Order: sequence, then structure tokens, then C-alpha cells
Amino acid sequence: IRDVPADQEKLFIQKLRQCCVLFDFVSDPLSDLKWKEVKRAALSEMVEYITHNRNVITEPIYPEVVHMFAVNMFRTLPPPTLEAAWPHLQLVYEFFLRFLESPDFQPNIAKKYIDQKFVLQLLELFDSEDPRERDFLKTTLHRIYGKFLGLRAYIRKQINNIFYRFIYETEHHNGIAELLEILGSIINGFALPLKEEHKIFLLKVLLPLHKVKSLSVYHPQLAYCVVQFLEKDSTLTEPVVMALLKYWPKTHSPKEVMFLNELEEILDVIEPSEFVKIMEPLFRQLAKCVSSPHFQVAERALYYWNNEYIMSLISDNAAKILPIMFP
Amino acid sequence: IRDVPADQEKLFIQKLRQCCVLFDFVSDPLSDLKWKEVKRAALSEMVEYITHNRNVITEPIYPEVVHMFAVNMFRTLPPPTLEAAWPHLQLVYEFFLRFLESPDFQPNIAKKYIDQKFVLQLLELFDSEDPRERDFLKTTLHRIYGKFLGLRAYIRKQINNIFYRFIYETEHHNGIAELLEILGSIINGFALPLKEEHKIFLLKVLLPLHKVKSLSVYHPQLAYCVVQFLEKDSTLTEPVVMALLKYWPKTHSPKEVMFLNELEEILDVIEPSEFVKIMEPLFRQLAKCVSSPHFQVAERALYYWNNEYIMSLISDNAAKILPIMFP
Amino acid sequence: SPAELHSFTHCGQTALTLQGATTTEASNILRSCHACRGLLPNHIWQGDITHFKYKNTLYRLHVWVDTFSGAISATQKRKETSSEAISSLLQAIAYLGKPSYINTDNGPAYISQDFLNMCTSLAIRHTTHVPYNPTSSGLVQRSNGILKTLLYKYFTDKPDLPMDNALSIALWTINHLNVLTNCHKTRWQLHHSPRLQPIPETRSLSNKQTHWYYFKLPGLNSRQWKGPQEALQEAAGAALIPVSASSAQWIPWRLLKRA
Amino acid sequence: SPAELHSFTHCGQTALTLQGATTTEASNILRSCHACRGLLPNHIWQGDITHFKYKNTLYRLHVWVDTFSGAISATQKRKETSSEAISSLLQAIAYLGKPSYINTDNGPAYISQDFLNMCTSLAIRHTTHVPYNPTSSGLVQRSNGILKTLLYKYFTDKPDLPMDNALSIALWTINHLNVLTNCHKTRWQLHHSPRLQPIPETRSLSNKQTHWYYFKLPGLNSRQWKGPQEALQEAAGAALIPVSASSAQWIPWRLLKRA
Amino acid sequence: PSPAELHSFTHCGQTALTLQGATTTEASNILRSCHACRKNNPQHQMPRGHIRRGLLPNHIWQGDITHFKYKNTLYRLHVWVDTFSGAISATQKRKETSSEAISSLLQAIAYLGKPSYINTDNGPAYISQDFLNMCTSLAIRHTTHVPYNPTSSGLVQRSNGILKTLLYKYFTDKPDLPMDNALSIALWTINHLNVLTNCHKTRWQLHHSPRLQPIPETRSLSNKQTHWYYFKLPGLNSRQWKGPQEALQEAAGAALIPVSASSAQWIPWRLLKRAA
Amino acid sequence: PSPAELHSFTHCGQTALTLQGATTTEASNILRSCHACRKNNPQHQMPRGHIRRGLLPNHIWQGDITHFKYKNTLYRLHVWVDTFSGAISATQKRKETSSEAISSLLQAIAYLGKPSYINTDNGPAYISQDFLNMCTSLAIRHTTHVPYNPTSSGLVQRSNGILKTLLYKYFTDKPDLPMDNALSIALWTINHLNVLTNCHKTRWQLHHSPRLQPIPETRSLSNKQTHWYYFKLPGLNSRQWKGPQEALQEAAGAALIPVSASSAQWIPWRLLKRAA
DNA sequence: ACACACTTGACTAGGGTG
DNA sequence: ACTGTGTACTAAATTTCTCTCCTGG
DNA sequence: CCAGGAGAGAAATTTAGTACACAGATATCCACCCTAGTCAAGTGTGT
DNA sequence: ACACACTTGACTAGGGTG
DNA sequence: ACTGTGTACTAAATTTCTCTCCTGG
DNA sequence: CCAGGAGAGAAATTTAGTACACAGATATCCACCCTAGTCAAGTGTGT
Ligand SMILES: [Mg+2]
Ligand SMILES: [Mg+2]
Ligand SMILES: [Zn+2]
Ligand SMILES: [Zn+2]
Ligand SMILES: [Zn+2]
Repeated sequence: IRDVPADQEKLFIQKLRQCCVLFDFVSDPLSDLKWKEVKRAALSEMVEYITHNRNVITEPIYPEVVHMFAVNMFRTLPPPTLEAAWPHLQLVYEFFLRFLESPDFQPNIAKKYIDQKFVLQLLELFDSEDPRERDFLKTTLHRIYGKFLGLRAYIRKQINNIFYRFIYETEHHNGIAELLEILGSIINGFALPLKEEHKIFLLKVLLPLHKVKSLSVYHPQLAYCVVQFLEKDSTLTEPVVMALLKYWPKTHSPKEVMFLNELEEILDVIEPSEFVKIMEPLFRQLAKCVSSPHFQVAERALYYWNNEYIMSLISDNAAKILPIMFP
Repeated sequence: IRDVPADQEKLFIQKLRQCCVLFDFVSDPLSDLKWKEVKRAALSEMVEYITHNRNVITEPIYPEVVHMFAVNMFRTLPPPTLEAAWPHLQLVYEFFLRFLESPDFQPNIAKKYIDQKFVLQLLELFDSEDPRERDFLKTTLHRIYGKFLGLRAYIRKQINNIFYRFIYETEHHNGIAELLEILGSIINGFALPLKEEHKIFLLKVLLPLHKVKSLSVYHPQLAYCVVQFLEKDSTLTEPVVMALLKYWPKTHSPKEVMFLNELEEILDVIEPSEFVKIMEPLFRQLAKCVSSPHFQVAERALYYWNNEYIMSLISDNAAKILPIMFP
Repeated sequence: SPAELHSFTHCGQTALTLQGATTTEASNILRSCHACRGLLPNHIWQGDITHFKYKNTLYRLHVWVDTFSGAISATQKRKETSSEAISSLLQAIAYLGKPSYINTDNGPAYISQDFLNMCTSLAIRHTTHVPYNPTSSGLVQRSNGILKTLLYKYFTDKPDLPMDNALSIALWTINHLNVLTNCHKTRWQLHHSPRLQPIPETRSLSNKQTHWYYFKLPGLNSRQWKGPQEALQEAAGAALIPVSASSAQWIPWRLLKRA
Repeated sequence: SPAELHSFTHCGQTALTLQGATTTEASNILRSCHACRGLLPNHIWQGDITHFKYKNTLYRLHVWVDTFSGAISATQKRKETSSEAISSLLQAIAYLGKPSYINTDNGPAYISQDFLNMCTSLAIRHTTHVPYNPTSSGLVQRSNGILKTLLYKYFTDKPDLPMDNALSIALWTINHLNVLTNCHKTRWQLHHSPRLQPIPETRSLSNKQTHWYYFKLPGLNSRQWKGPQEALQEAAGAALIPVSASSAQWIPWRLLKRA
Repeated sequence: PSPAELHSFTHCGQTALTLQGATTTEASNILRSCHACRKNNPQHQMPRGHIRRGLLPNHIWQGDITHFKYKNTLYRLHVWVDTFSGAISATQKRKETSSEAISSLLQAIAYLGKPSYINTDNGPAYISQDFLNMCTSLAIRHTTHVPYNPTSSGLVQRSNGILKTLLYKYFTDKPDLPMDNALSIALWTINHLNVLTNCHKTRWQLHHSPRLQPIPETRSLSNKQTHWYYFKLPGLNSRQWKGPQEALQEAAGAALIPVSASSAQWIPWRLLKRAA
Repeated sequence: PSPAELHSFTHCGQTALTLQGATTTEASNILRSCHACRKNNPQHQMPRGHIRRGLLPNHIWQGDITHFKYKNTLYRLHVWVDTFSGAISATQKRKETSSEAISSLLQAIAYLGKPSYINTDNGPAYISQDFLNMCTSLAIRHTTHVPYNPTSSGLVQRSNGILKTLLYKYFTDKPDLPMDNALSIALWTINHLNVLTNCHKTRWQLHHSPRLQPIPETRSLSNKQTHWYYFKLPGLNSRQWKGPQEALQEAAGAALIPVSASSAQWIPWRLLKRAA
């Protein structure tokens, strides 16, 4: 069964809706596989048809497409794993993404069809362990959040919920990075002076986050977050003073030395105005962590007599650090 | 004295009108020749100024230019001779001709300024003996007659007057050919059926003209007139039959053999419908002029067994000329 | 110039004062160098072949002469077969003009079909003379004798000339710098006076125009055009549109509207 | 093909079923030819020189390996002066990408003023590694050893192949057809993923457009255009204007309106 | 007809015929059956084929080899360019072997990308047997342009000119530096620091992102109807037109004419002239 | 810096500058201070000085000499044209010595008409002292063109093309007829039977009738102000631009200018890359 | 058992396209 | 002191007309 | 019953807009790769 | 009257533009 | 079976703005 | 007393519209005319 011809959107909403039969595909495909391949070919035609023309996307289908979405993948996952039916979910995805950024998508119409419980029935999918879908899900969320406002701040609160529930105990959510990137896209798109809510929820949970362990799996992107955080918001750097320092680890580990590698790659936007009050509490740990039990601190604690301007800072306003720096 | 500057046609009508001093130039130029050359230079500038621009020729000058014309050459001539002051009259002429066919000459305005006694005070100049002016006068008359209607038929009658007064006695007018050409231009520009007036004044004076002698001086052009007369009007050929024949000369002379050369160059538009009634009165002189006193008629009267279609005519309808053509 | 133009050209007495010499100085030019079937309006021709004084070998002057105006066009060659009696005619036709009645004589070079096999292919009535009809000689011979005497006027002085330039120059003088009778017209300007336009009745108007049209590129810029204006001149090349500067120019033009 | 693309390049177990082989067809392919300073995203680099077991002469090859993605670009020379390390870097930088923080040990080819006289010209913070700092060896040497292995897996067969193609092919496989972790991304894919556009606040829109373009010239006629509506593609070349025929084309294009 | 055989005796322009007195349309008919008067004026109104190639996908490449800097060292370079996204890879040193060309292609694959078609000139270093054996060892097609037609490779030919006069710039200045790197530099430029038209992307990044897109398709070429037409031998032997009777097999931009040797040939339309 | 001098290390395009983050127009300033970038990119935006003479009523002949197909023998044709009415006179047989060129002029003058100026190229048969003495003996001027510049004589060079392909037409048909009278034929059908152009007047008429017209006036080549131009030697020696300092006597279209030989030529503007 | 009836070969020559 | 140009060839406008056959004088 | 008349060819007929090539001309060399012929080393017969 | 001082020339040589 | 193209260079539109300084709230 | 506001630069900054040249490469010949020197017939010294 296939077509391209009367050129009636009704016969095409038929082609769309007629996928309303659903396969149970855990281990039993033997019963008439052909409905499966024909479905794949159907959606193939559907996608390049949407690329074909302009007037294809009128109202009578909007809640149907969003329903066909929900019916096609809105279900649980078993809490490095991939999908048997993968190229099928990989096509419902690519079809939806192209559907979203299609030119003729008017938001004022879809506003009632975009739903808050819907998007909650979307974000909980990031907990899965397929990286591939965890990509399509990344990009699609980035398009929604770029294309709506109410749900924009709504999801902001929803994720802060997840944040809380995650950091305070041992959630192996294993799908965090994809939001840390949607975050970075946001924290770039700002203009201060503004509401403190953002920076507040950062000093609330973002930095306390480092109480967490296994940091290798989310360290780079969070570092790129904190730097996208500072620029220009960076004058908001005065209160960052000692935050990680109190959240400093206690035992001997390459965790600590990775966090050193971090701290080494963050002293970049210093400005001497408030830098008066911080060079001392800086050295109150940096010059005072030689007592660490690593065998590396022998050249760890002394990586700052070597920069261009960090050294010139050691010779800029040294009227207060001069006796403390070991002669 | 000269100029080109305020760009006021009043200062240019001044330049024009200030030629209002007139030279008596029979034999006495000694008195301040310089006014003469400066005049020549003046009109030179005037001419190329008229070639220069568009808006130069407004009303306030029209009767002035025609007056300056009349005052400059409307005078008697001594009844192969040329002009001492020639390049001066040759410039008032060329200036006027270019003035006439200038684009911005509106006839509806100059209609009251073009005058019938004026044109009579122009045509009587053709009697002169300078060929050069007899050329400029030719062409200018041809422009007038092309650019007016009332005076058109008027001058037609005026010349028919001249015709009469000329042909009936021994007028040595010596300036005829120039009208015979303006005639030919007219007789081309016709569309019969029409008023017989034209053809009437032709059978009235045009062919009777050949009573005249010395024909060489206007013979070619008149031959070209009579042929422009016939074509296509030529079916109007039926009545031309015997006209010259009765106007045939009487004595022995190269006049007659020139008229033979004519008659030889006129048998070109025969059509057998009315040609029935004429081939006989044709041969009633052609075959019957062997009695001429020339020594040439021995091969003069027999130049017609030799054509392409004249011979085929002798073999087309010979059912009436067969015994008369000498076997 | 007049004494050199004299010896270079060197025709005659009449047409020299129109270059700047006075009456008596023209006669004193004569005193100088001590060596000096109808009328058939345009294109009903006549022609002839002629011998010539062998410098050491006689050449065959082969000429055509109009009968209305009196122009001349001829050439030089050795043989006299219809091959080249043709080539002579054909050249004269590339000169002026294109005839309709060719009467020269009953010569074999005219007898050959090679001749008629060319004439007929040009729609050219061939009317040929009655042989030995010198009643037209005193005139065609007037022309030919002119050619003769002019040639010997050339190379009796400076016999170093080849026999081509002598003919070229002989013509260029005989057909631009002479007036026959009081007509005060050269053979040439007469033979090419643009004929007077015949006048229509009841259409007593005129059409001397081509509609206005835009213009650019006097100088050194590309932009929108200007005007338009009428154009009061024209020629292969430019068209002399009167620029808005109350002045004139010449440009290879842009548009041609209807007028 | 997959058994041949293997013998062509000698990949392993993972990245072959994505060309059409099943699970066991990958393990049996292994049974065929048996037993044969943080993360710093993007561009904060690191590099090194290495010797190499000869064919008969020890080839000295430098290399530059990214630290965020894990790509590699390198070459082989005979001499190892500063002019050499220079030409090596500069080539890798015409390979991808253009860094801003470069690191190395303190060999002589890293000391010379000319080297400095080039680094400074490119706004490139050139730091110094601590010489003999093998805490980064397990990863750099992970790469280097990869190369060493692959090369010997190449020329242990058909040893007559020249000693450069072995390098070219070695790369083309090591940088288009591998993933080590579960990232399911080739090094070279990852290293050039167009970065996600950062969303601006309070203007939740986008700009992806250029409106008509009067189009013509699908085929074989010059005439007025057709009103050319949007372009959903673009490239040096043509732009995919959707023809009113409900069909698509590719043309080098005429107009550019605002959008 | 005095109109017609007049043209058949002088070959004068139609306007002259009109003034002789025959209507324009009959004139226009005459001036398209004076076969000589047709075989001589070179005027060439066939429609241009601007069709260097379609590029639905990426990866239909193009090859060409060039001589640089013959002050003392002829400096032979090979270039391959891609014609979806105008990206250039270029490797010289001197030689011409098949083995050299092969080593160059094999190197360009390490740069981007890994093609699926190819086409170059007629060849010799490309016509080698072992060359095509390397091709087939990589599951790649291969094609050759018509012989003796330089514009055929218009794209590359232009990208060559772009590359030379960038080198020349550098070598006016700094006239000592070795070519190995003054080339590596001129490449990093051509790829990363320029833009083309309102496309307004850097060739490279355009070559990277959009492959996320699908591929339209147009196939099943049809509607073949011959014609007849005299033009010209394509051996640069420019002369009067060369008349053939008629196309054995039509094509799209090209044609196929039996030369009197009863041999197939593929003339491009930029060399033909239609007849009855 | 990185904005400013980057061009001074790569010579990248202005767009690349602004997009790396430089300014908007001082870019444009930078891209006119790289003597290298100017000595290398070729372009002649200098205006198309394109003009003959001819204002006169048909009195500048402009005539050159050329070759012809050999049936079995070359045929030299000299041809002089006019410049206000495109009328052509042409005399050939084999020889291109001075004395024959002279006899050609002396013939093509009988056919209308005696000139007042003349123009040609540097051909030897024209540089002859004897030709010159003949000219002067006839009260004519004479001029040459800058050497090595064929376009200079565009008009006649084209009327040549016109005459050849008319001959070829005839000799396609009737391929026996003698190779001279078919010239007198072509000369007819070029002067009398062929409407020129939009002017719509056969050359012959356009050449006779309008002599009745006067002469407009234009004068005063004046207002000299120099400049500097680095462009290219005009000896077909196409290469990088050839830079001098600067004009000595600018004139209409062309420009006097000294080469380093302290010698002065007149480079046609069409080879000058303006830089002040 | 070695002289000849039988092969390659190497190795020119020549041609064709850029 | 000095400088590109004229014709051929085909699609498209545009302008005649032209019978079809409608209309109320 | 039929003079102006939309009007769909239609036909006809003008106009517009690009391409092409005139220029002094050929021969000769060069880097490469393939096919076709020509003496120069190798092996089975007869008694 | 037979020993040398004075032109062309012829006659080479070479170059420059098409 | 097979087919020209991309950049440089300058005038001209056109679109920011911009103080001048007028106006009646 | 001064915010919108013609408005004349103005400045700035975009766009539009043509030209150019990548192609395998040089040497060698040819028709002609001019300028510069080189012995070779013709004529001037010393008696
Ligand atoms: Mg090539
Ligand atoms: Mg020449
Ligand atoms: Zn293996
Ligand atoms: Zn023809
Ligand atoms: Zn530069």
C-alpha cells in the first residue's frame, strides 16, 4: 500500500493516521513483518513530502501529530545499551525535528497543543541509556525551548526540581549533560542587570553540586557552564569567593587533582577592584594546601609564579601579599 | 561686433535685425568693407545657432525673417552669367532653406505670414541666368509647395499662366527646367480617378508646347515628365494618340531625329485593349515617313521589327496590319 | 598649392579659381608650365574597347561611359576575349552604377554566350548599336580623346610612371575636378544628386525623425541614462544627440523608439 | 565488501556491523586474519615528536593530537630542526583547526627564536610541559601505539608499498571509522559538530530565509522570470528553488530580496 | 524570382530583398535555405550548457594537475575539489607517475572527504591501468570528459587560478620562505577564512553541517527525438561548418554524430548549428 | 592587531576581517594598502575609452592590408575604409611593397573620394620614406597607432572580417570563377545592396547625400591633472602589474608615461591599474 | 648423445592527449 | 600625443485583423 | 438583418539582447602511457 | 710616367613590427 | 552516454542619523 | 523650554553589474624596411 494522486490533504492525513496500528516488538516480529517495513517506507515518503511542499501543515493535523508522537514512544525504559528497533525510533525522531523547524509552523496556533504535562512526558526520557536518542532528545528540547515562552520558564523550574532531587542524594540519572548544554545556550542568552533568580539558583544548587563524585562524566560541560556563567555576569564573581573552597574535597584523589586542573583553568577573568579581598583567601588554601597527602603537591601548589598577568598581579599590588609569599 | 551671453532671444533678434543696413554693391565696396565681412560672419553664427538649439524660432521673428529675405534679394536682374556677391546670396539662401525644413516650424502659425504676392515675388526670380541660385530657388520652392495647400493650387494656376504666356510666343524664359522637375514630383504624387484639371491643362498646353524650337535645353526633363504622366495614369494613353503626330515637325532637322529618339523611348506601356485603334494611325506616319528628306530615314523608319514584345505585337494580332507591313 | 596641384592633376582653366586663384592668375596658370541614344536619365549606358599608343606594347583600354551624366570607368589589359570584356563590365558595375541597356557594338567579345550567360543573369536588357554609327562618335570620341591627351600630358613629363597610376589619377581628375558646360556641376556630383522626393497630394506632411531615446556614456561613468532627447543627426557610428549642456556630442547610441 | 574493507584497513569488532554485518559476522571477521590540562574543549592542543622502527632508516615523525576530541594529524621527516617542527605544526594547522593554547616538552626544536617568531605571529599561548611528565603518557601513548600497531599491520603485508600511503590510509581509518567509548561518534565527527546556537532571552525567534530571486533558465530559453518564492537549500552552485511544478531543481540564481 | 535568384547570385541581406519588393516572411524563408549562406556565418544560438554537474549529494569530485614556479623548479601540484561545497585539497612536488597521482588521491581522502564519484581529463597519469585498479579497489566510479575541451572542467580550472594568485601574493612579499609551508598556509586560508556569496558561509563549515539533510531525486530520462545539424570538427580546427547529417542518439547537453568515418562522437552543443 | 595585521600575514578578504571581529569600512581601507594585493589581482575598472575619430563629414579613411586563402596561392588585399559612412575600397593582387601600397591608395581615391586625414598601423610598407613623400606631395596628414595593439584599428579590422566571409560564400558556390571579378562583385553588394543598421541607409547613400551639412565644433583638450598608475608592460608580456610612478602628460583615453629607461610611451588606459 | 623446430621478450617504434 | 566594433540569430512583444456571432435601430 | 465588437488564433512582423571574431604563422618540443613488430636467449624431435 | 689620399657601395650586418 | 565559473572593483541606492532649530503643551 | 521632525550632509554601507582568465609551451620563420660598417673600383697628393 502506497501513494504520493488527487492532491488532497485528507488523503494525506489518512496516510499519516493509518499508522495507528502499533507493534509489540519485545521479541516477536514473526507475525507479518511487512506492516513494519511498509511503515518505514511510509514515513520516508512523509518526510520528503514535508520537504517537498509549502502548504502541508494546516491545523487539522497538529494534535494528531503530537498524539502520534506520544503513542509512538511515550513509554518506560529499563532503568551502554542501544535499541533493536532503533532505525524506527530514529525516524519518528528525524521526522519530528524537521516538522518542528519547518517554516510554516505557526506558534500561535500550536500554543494550545503544546502542553506542560506533555513536556514532562518528554523530559523524563533523558534518564535512558541510549546515547543516540539522548541526542535527538537534546536537539528537540533545544528547539521547543527556543520556540516558546511560558513553557520556557516552566521547564526552567521543572529542571531546578530535578536538580534538587538529584544532587541531594545518589540519583544515577546518567543523562545530565544534555541539559547542561541547553543551560549554556541559555546563560549565554542574557542581559544583566536582571532578576537574581538565575544566579540565585546557581549559588543554591549549581556549585553545591560538586559535593557529587564521579565528576568525570559531567566535568567539562559544567566547567563551560561556569565560564559562560561569568561572562559578563562575571562581575557576580565577587561572591563566588571560597564556594568550591568550602566544597573542597577532603581525601587524596585524582578527583582533587582534576578540580585543581579546573581551578587552574578558571583564573582568567580577574579584575583588581574586588581582587583585593580575594587574593588572600585564595592563598589561605592555595599556599596552604601543601599539607595535602598527594605526592604531586610538591609542584602543584606553585603553578602561579609563571603566568603573564598573574605574575604581574604578584608585582601589581603586592603591598599585602609580600610577607605571605614564601621568600 | 559679435556674441554667441545672457541667453535672451531678444538679444538674438537684435543680432538678426541689425543687418538692416543694406549695401549698394554694383561697383563701389571701398567704403568700410568690414561691415561686409562681419555680416557674413554674423549670419554664419546665426546659422549654426539655429542648428544648435530647439527653442529659437518663436513667433516674434517670423514676419521679420520673411522681410529680411525680401529686403535682401527681392530685386531685378539684368535680363552664362554669375554673381560677384555670390557667396553672400549663397548664404542667405542656405540659411533660409535650413530655416524652412527646421523641425520647430509650425505651419499653422506661418500661414498668415506666407503670402501669395510674396510667392509671386519669388517665382519671377527663375528668369535669371545664374544656375546656382536657380538651384537654391528650385529646392526652396519644392519645400514651400510641399509645406502648404492653398498656395499649392494657387501657384499651380500661376504657372499655368506662365506656360500660356510662354508657349504661345517667343519667350526666352530660359528657366523652365526647374519647374518641370517640381512638376514631375507632383505628377508622381497622385491617385486617379481624380479631377481632369491636371490632364486637361496637359492636353491644353503641355504637348502643344512642342511647337517650340531649341528643345534640347528642356527635352530630357519633359520626356521624364510625360512618362511620369502616363504611369499608371497611362491608361489615359488612349487620347494621347496622334497628339505629337499633328505637332510633328515639317522641315528636315536633327530636331526631328531627336523627336524620333523620343518616340522610340516612349513605346513602352502599350496594352492591346485600346492598342487596336492606334497601331494603324501609328503606321500612317511611321511607315509613311519614308518620304522624309533625311538621308537617315533609310533605317529610321524600320527600328521596330527588332524589339521583344513590339515584334510579338507584330505577331500577336496581325489580323489588321498584315497587308500594310511591307512584304 | 595651385601650381603643384596644377602639375599633379593637371587639368585645365575653369575649375581652378574655385581654389583661390583670381581671373588673370588663372589665365597666368594657362601661361604656366608652357604645356597647357537620347540623353537618357540615369543608367542607360554605352561602352567601347579602344587601342592605345604602344609605349612599347599597346594596351587595350576598355571603357564604359554613361549617357546621362557623362562619367567614365575603364581599365587596361592585354587580351580581348569575352572572359575579360566581362570582367571589365563587372568592375564598372562595382563602380557606378547598375544599368539597364547596354549598347556597344557587334564585336565577338559581345557575341559570345559567355557574355549573354552573364548579362541575362542580371536582368539587363541588352540593346546593342547599329555597327558603324559615328553620329554618336563625335561625343564618345570627345571623351576618349580626352583620356588620350590627358595620359600623354602626364607621362611626357616624368615618363618614369607605371601605367596604372597614370590611369587612376587621370580619372580622379576627370571625374571630380571638371565642369563640362555652364551647369556648374561635376560629372560626379551630377551623377549622384539624390533625386528630388516626389510630393504626395493630400498627404502634405513630412517624416524626418527617430523618437527620443536615452543616453549615457559621454565620458567615464556607468549609471542610469538621461534625457531622452530627439537626435538630429545619424551615421554608422554615433548620432549627435544635443546634450543638455546646450552642446553636441557623438555617441554609439542606446534606444530607438517610434517616430 | 566488509571482509574486503577489513583486509584493506584492519579495523576490529565494533564499527563493522554498521556497514551490514551481523553480530557473529563481526566476531567471525575477527576470526578472519586471526590475531592480526583538563579536557579543554575545543582547541587547547598538545603535541610530540617520535622515533619509529625503520624499514632500514629510522623515520622521525612528529604529531599533534587534540585534547578535547582526540583527533590526530602528523607527518614524517628525516631531520628534526626547528624549521621542521615549524613546517609540521603549520601543516597540521591547515588541518583542523587553529588553536589557542599549545603545549610541548622543551626539546631544542621548541627553543629557537624563529619558532618564537612564528608562534607570536599567531596569537598562540605557547606553554611548556614539564619534561618527563608521563602522567599524560597513558593517553598520548595510547594514540601513538595505535599508529605503531596499525602501520605494522599494514606493511607486514605487501611491504613494497611506499612509506607514505601507509600513513595516509592509517589516518583516514583512524579518524573516520572508530569510536572508543560509547559516545557513538567518530573522532572527526565529534570534533566538528556545529555548536548548538545559544538561545537569546526575550526574543524567542529565528531567521532562516531569503525570499525571491526571480528565476529563469531551468532549460533553454531567455525570457522574463518566474516569481521565485523561497529557497530551501543553498550552496556554491545552486539553491533549490521549488518550481511551481511541485518539483525541485538547481540553478545559479538571479535575484536577492530581503529576508 | 528576381527576388530569389537575386539572393542566389549575390547573397544580399533580407532587407535588400524587401526593398527589391518581396514580403518579409518569404525573405526569411529564403535566408534559411541558402545552404552556403548558412554554412559560413558562424552564429551559434544554441542554448548554453552550464551544467558542470548536479550536486544533489556531496561527493562528486574533480581532478586536475598543474605546473607552478618554473623559475628553477617546475613545481607540479595536484588538486581535487568537491563540487557540493568548493573545498580544495592540493599536493605537489614534481612528478607525474601514476603512482604519484594515486598517492595524492590517497592523501586527499585523509582530508575530506571520501568520495563516491570522480571525473578528470583524458588522463595519462589517470589513464594508467594501475590507477583504475586502485579506483576499483575502492568502489568508486570514474569518468572522462570529452577530449580537447578545457571548459569542461570549468570549476577546477577556476580554483586553480584562485590558488596560484594567492601563492604569488605571498611570494611577492617574504621572498625566501619555503614552498612547503607557504602552501600549507594558502590552504588554511582558502578553506577557513573566506565567504562566497550571500550563501555567506565558509566553504568548510558549509561542507560540514548540512549533510544532516536528505536527498531529492530526479531519474528516468526520456523524450528522445533526433534532429539534424551541421557544425564543426572539435579539434580546434576552426573553419567553415563542418556539416553533419544527423544525430544518432540525443543526450542532455552533448550529442552524438557519426563522423564520415562512421564513428560515434560526442560533440557539446557549444559547437553545433541547427538545420531542417 | 589580530584585526589589523592579520591581512599582513594571510591576505584574507575584507569579509573575513570584519567577521573575525574587525570594523566595517577601515577594512576597505586596509584592502587598498596591500601593494601585493594590487600587484596581483587583475582588473581594469578604468573606463572603456572606446572612441574613433570621424566627426568630419566622411574624411578619415583608416585603412589596413591583409591576406587571403590560397587556392594554390596567397592573395594580398589592401583595404581602406572611411569612418563616417563605412564605405570600403579594396585592391589586391599579391605584393605588399610600398610602391604597390601607393598605387593602391592612388586608386582607391578615384572611387570616392580625396581625403583630408589618414590613419594606419606601423606596417613597413607604410613606414616607407617613399610612401611618406607621396603622401606629403598630396597635402595629407598621417598618423600611426601605439605599436602592438590590434584593437586600435577595430573598425577596419572588422570590415575585413566582413569581406572575407563574403568571399568564402561565393567560393563555396561556383568554385571555378576567377578570384578577382568575384571581388568586384562583393564590393558591389557591400556598398549598394545592404542596409547598414538602425540608421537604415545604405552606406553609399549615407556617404553622398548629407555633404550638404555644416560642421559642428569641439576643441580645447585641456585641464591636465596627473595621477599614478602601476599597471603592465604592453608587449603582450602579460604578468603581474608592472608598477610605475606617474603620468607626465595625460590625454584622452591614452596616457604618456615613463618606463625606467627614462623613456616615454603612451600606454592605452586599458592596461593601467589606478592607485593614488 | 648435439643440431633445429618451437617459443618469449624486450624493447624498440609509433601514436595520442595535456 | 591617442582610444572596439558590426552583424546574425531566435524568442517575445505587439499590433493587425479576423470571423464568431450578439446586440438591440 | 446586421456595424461595432471581445477575441483566439494568427500571422506577421518588430525589437532586444547575446555571441563571435577580425587581429602574422606555423613547427617543434615535452611528460607520459599504451599497442605491434624483431632479433635473443631457452627446450622438445631423429638413431 | 707608377706610389697613396679622397669619395660611394654594396653589401654586408642587424633590428623591429605584423 | 555528457555540459563555465568565482572573485574584484567602483558608482549608486538607500538607510541611518544627525544637529538645525520650529513648533506650538 | 523644548520632543517630533524636514533635512543636507553624511556617512556608511549595501547592491549591481561588468571583466578577467584558468586552460601544455615555446622557438623559429617570413615580408619588408631602415641604420652602420668594409673593402673595391675610381680619382685627388709627392717629381
Ligand atoms: Mg589538466
Ligand atoms: Mg596593418
Ligand atoms: Zn585483520
Ligand atoms: Zn545566402
Ligand atoms: Zn595585501
